Amino acid sequence: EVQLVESGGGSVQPGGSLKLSCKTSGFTFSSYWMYWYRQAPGKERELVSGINTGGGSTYYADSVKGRFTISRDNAKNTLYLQMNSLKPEDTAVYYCARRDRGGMDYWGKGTQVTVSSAAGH
Ligand code: NA
Repeated sequence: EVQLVESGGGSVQPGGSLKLSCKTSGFTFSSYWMYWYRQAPGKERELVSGINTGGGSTYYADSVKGRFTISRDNAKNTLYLQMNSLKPEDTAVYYCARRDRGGMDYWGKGTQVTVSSAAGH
């Protein structure tokens, strides 16, 4: 079965950094564009970033430009999101997704990121 599994979430200080991983199995990852989405409190789901097969970013949301970097490792079949200069409003469940025209969408279960002044340093 197709598997997408996010990890790397947790609590982090405002201004801090986190790197999320989306480890995949059960399909030819290197053939697909891949995406990060997020679901924040009281808001609609938001597309964060997309990446093409060869590992070039296709898109960043205005809200994350200059702070986040999408990347992939086709040898490990893993997608990443490096997040920097985190803000309270980046608190959300983050999801990786495989989506393509006339194909079936697949989503991970998501990972919680919490940007909090009470986070460990
Ligand atoms: Na896709």
